[PDB]
Amino acid sequence: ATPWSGYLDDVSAKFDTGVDNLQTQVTEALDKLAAKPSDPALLAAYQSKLSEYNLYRNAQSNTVKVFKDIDAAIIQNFR
Amino acid sequence: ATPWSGYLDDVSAKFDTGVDNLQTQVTEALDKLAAKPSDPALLAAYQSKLSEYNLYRNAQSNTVKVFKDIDAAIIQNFR
Amino acid sequence: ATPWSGYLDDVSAKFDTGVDNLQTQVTEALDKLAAKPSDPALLAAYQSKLSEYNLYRNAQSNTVKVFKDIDAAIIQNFR
Amino acid sequence: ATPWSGYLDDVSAKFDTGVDNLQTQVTEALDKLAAKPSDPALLAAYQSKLSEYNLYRNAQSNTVKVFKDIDAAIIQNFR
Amino acid sequence: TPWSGYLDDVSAKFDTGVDNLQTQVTEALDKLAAKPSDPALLAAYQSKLSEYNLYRNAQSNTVKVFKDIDAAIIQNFR
Amino acid sequence: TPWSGYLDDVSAKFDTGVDNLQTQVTEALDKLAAKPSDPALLAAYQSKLSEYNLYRNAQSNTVKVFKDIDAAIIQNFR
Amino acid sequence: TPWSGYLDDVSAKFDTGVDNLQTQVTEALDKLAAKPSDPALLAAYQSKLSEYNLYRNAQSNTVKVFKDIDAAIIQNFR
Amino acid sequence: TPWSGYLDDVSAKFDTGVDNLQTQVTEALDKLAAKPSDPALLAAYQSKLSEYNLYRNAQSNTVKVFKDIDAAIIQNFR
Amino acid sequence: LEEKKQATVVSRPVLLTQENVPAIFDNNRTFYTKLIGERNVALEHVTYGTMIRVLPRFSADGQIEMSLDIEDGNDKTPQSDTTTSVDALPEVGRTLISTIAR
Amino acid sequence: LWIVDLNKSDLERLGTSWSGSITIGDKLGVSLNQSSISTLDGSRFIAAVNALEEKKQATVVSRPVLLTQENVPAIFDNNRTFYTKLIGERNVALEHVTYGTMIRVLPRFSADGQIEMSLDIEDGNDKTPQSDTTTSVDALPEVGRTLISTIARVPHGKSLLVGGYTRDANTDTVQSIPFLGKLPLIGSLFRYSSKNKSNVVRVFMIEPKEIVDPLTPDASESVNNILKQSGAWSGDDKLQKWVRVYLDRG
Amino acid sequence: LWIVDLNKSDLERLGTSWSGSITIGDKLGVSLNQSSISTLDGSRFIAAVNALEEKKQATVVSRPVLLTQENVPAIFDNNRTFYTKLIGERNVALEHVTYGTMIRVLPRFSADGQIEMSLDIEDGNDKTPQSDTTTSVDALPEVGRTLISTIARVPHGKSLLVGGYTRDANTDTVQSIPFLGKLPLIGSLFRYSSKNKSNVVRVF
Amino acid sequence: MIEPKEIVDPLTPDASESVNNILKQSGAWSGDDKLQKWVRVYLDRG
Amino acid sequence: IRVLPRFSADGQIEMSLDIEDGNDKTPQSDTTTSVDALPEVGRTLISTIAR
Repeated sequence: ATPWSGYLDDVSAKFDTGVDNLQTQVTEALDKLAAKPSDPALLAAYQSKLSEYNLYRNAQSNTVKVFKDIDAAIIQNFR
Repeated sequence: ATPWSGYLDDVSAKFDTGVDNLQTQVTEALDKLAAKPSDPALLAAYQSKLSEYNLYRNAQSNTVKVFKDIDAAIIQNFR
Repeated sequence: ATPWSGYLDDVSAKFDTGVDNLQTQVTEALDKLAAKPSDPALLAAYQSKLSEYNLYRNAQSNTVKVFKDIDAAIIQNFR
Repeated sequence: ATPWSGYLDDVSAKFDTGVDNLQTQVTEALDKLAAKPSDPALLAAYQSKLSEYNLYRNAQSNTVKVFKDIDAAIIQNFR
Repeated sequence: TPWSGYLDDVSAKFDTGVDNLQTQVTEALDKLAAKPSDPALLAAYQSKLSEYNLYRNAQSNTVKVFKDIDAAIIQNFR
Repeated sequence: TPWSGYLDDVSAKFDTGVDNLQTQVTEALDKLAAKPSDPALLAAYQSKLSEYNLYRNAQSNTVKVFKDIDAAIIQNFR
Repeated sequence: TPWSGYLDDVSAKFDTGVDNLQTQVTEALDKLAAKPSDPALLAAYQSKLSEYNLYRNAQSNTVKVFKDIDAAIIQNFR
Repeated sequence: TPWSGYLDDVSAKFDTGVDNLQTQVTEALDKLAAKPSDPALLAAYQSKLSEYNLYRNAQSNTVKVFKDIDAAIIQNFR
Repeated sequence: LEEKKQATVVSRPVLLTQENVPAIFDNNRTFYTKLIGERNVALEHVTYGTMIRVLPRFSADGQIEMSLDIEDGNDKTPQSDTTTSVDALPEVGRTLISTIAR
Repeated sequence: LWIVDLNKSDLERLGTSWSGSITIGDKLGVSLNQSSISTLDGSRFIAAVNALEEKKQATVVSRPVLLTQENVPAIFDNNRTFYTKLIGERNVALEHVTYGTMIRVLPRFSADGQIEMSLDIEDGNDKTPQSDTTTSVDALPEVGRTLISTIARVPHGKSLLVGGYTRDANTDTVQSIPFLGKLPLIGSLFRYSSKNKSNVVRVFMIEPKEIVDPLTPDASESVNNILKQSGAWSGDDKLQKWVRVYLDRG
Repeated sequence: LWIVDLNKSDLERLGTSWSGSITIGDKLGVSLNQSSISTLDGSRFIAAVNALEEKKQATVVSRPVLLTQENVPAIFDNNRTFYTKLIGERNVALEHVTYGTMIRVLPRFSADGQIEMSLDIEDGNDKTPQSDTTTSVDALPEVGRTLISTIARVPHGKSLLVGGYTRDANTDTVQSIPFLGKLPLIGSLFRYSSKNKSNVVRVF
Repeated sequence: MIEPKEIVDPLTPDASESVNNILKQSGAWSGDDKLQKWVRVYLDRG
Repeated sequence: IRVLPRFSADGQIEMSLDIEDGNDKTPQSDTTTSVDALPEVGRTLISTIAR
């Protein structure tokens, strides 16, 4: 069957599909800067990409926990 | 469509489109001067070009860092 | 049609309607500074504007969180 | 005339008559601050007022809950 | 007449402690601005601005600590 | 409306304190450019450029210090 | 009625230490200006200017070191 | 004697450790202010003031580490 | 220095309802004024707004009885930064009324 | 439903302000209308001159239409944004404004041949523009934010005024130097004057009708005219006809 | 279902603005509309001139199709995007806009051969978050974001207009110097003027 | 001050008339357009 | 001042009274003119019955 995916999965995936290609841009810019570590253009590019990536992963992981804490709070009242 | 670009990308690129041609003018002057190192009219040109390029790259990187901190401080409060 | 706003929305809006014009002043400053980065008259102004923007955003977020936790603590005692 | 009020209401209301004006001070302090969110004399004041407000609300709710549990535990013995 | 809490008392002790520093820093800054390079104005201003920075730090940290000592007791009523 | 913050009101002090230096510097340079070998002009320009340098340093250092005083207080709300 | 901190005291110690140097320098320059070509005047001014420069430096570096200590103690309250 | 806690004992061990630094550092200043341009004086003051700096920082950091041990134990009585 | 000042403002809201049916009317608007000097870059603004709640009744005497709640004014503004806007946009109070009349 | 907004305004500012300073003997300083210390070379005055006049007129009309059945509640809602573009037009800064409207209604048919309706109307410009220069205000007209809820009944095919607002204001101000403001030949040099006038009208009118007969000409038959007249028409492509045939008609 | 949008625009700007400063032997300084003097002796005034005219028109037509069985509810949903290159083509990212449309329906057959349907329709261009190039708006026409929910019944093969909107507006402004703007031969040097006219129609 | 009135009769002229007059007098009018008429007919004619 | 009056049959008046008065304790007096110009008065509280 198609792989089962829940509501937290949905919320998480919205970020991955929201950032079209960042996930690979940050790999290419690394292979470049590594090929020529002393060019300021390559440095100035990589600084930006790595910042954007760091912020994306933080906002994702915090939002998933905020939702998990609501669901866990409601389920406690079924008793 | 165009490679995905975030807010920081769109800030960094503003400088590049601000200094329309400096990136070329620096290499141009550098080659002209390397052709005849002992010419004062060339030296007096390249001093100015290189000073401009230094100030530009520096102020760019500082501004991108400040806009990373402003975001991280907000994201932390979601949780 | 028009947004429902809660209470936290009112708190955030007090800041947004407090700094009447800063939101755009910052952008104009950046545009001209990026046009001519080597002018200390532009630089001296942009430094101030950017700092004011940083403080504004930071205070706004910290405030909202405090009200969130007061409400959460009151709600918990209903059970 | 005046609406009916129980013992728990008399307890809740004691705190409100105790803090004569805090409810207003906390609002006006915020509007002063938000008009100029970068003055340390306004910030140091607001920090104090907001802390006082927090402790006030949080003590009020816990006291009301303890008196509820005392009464529910007496009524449980009528049967 | 207005209501002032315990934290307001703690904070106010600093304000009434540093009697005049709030005015001293303002006038020293205007006197400097009138002649931005005079060794005596620079030497005065460096002192007053430093004393101001330390005053505002000590005040805000103290009020924070007391807030946490209170919240830790209120939590146990529950 | 010309909305200005606290840091803005600080910075503006120096701009109004150095009444005319901004124009004076430009003019001194404008004339000196026409006759670089006049010492009566070189001596003028050395002083004006010194004044300018010191003014821009003092201004940006003071603004930086007040930013840290504010950020430190804001941090303690939590 | 003045108000003085601890950094104020430290700073003022140097001022009350060097009894008159601030007037001495100004008068030595005053007379030198009238006759820039005199060796005895030049030799006197060369000394006073140096004493003054070292005085102002040692003052500002000490005041900074103390500020840096206090700022590190207050940090540990929180 | 007044009541003194365990953190007070720990704090005081330092003060009683450095028997005389507390005043040596002041006398050194009083002397150096008399002739700020004596290298024999400067070489001494640099040392005394460095020692004072390290002393105060070690003191505060130690106190804080013991505060956080005690707080962590007290938390679990509940 | 000698100065004189005069100002005058009139507002007239109108609302349609039926007997015994409660009704609400609510509006606010922003006004802008260009501010000379500063290369004429400057602009100022203010917000006025009004709200009305009403409940009409018909007497046998042919008189009409109204239960009324009115709130009106300019928003309080600690922000005022210039002369000419305070010279060009009137202040008006912040006012609340609740009553019955016939 | 018809919504109409009309606006007129006239502004004038004219005159001068004076201030300055003098030093005498280097021993007495004198200054005139200065809130600040002075550099004592003296003999320094300023006359700030302002002179401007302006007139403005604006008008906006909007009319939504909604079809419903008897006793069935219905809702209509529509946002729209408008842009303006400024000299230096290559540079990326459009000013913009957003207007939006919504209507919720419940119709009832009376035996008398009258339509009775329960109404909400919510309409206006959004509260939070970010205009920095006047260009946006002179280009794009502000309108209030307005909310109405009520019940009304109107004879068939007639029309009715549900709500409206009018505002009128005037302002005058004059300043002068107490002795010089009255000099016979130059007194006008020492005066400042300003005047403002404003008038605003806003109204809401409702006009219901019973719908018995469908549209004539057919929708498609009109669309085919519009498309051709506009030249948007492209049904000529031998390639698209192959499938358009299935959609365009049976 | 037929969706049709039409839009016309006329714009003009024309005239001048003035300011400057004067000095008299460092005796007196005067500024005209300026808050600081140039230290100039009645020299370097500044005049700013504007002269521009524009006209624009846009037409958009859209038509969805959906097959359903009697008494069975159905949904149709489409989302699509369009791009524009720009001049100064050395390096100018593609501007783009996204249109989207959704329809829910439930058809009922009358005894008289009429068809009755419960409808919910939602169509529009998505809002641009904050700012866009002046050229994009030229190439890609703005349309609203509209939502309708109603019941209608129609004779067989005929058609009905379920909802629509129209907006019409005009504006004019003139600025001038109180006495010079009234001179017979040169007032036009001391007047500035602007006009704006708009007309929009939308129907379903 | 407050001033109520009973309403028994509709508007006269009709809204469609007064609005049209305002439109034409302000030059805002657009019904002259050869193209929009194809649609506006449905709204104004029905 | 807070009061509650009772009429006596003799025509006397009896009042339950609470009074407090004074300066608020914010000592601005850092400079000689302050104390010279502004009188200190004590902070005082009374509560009693009198007829």
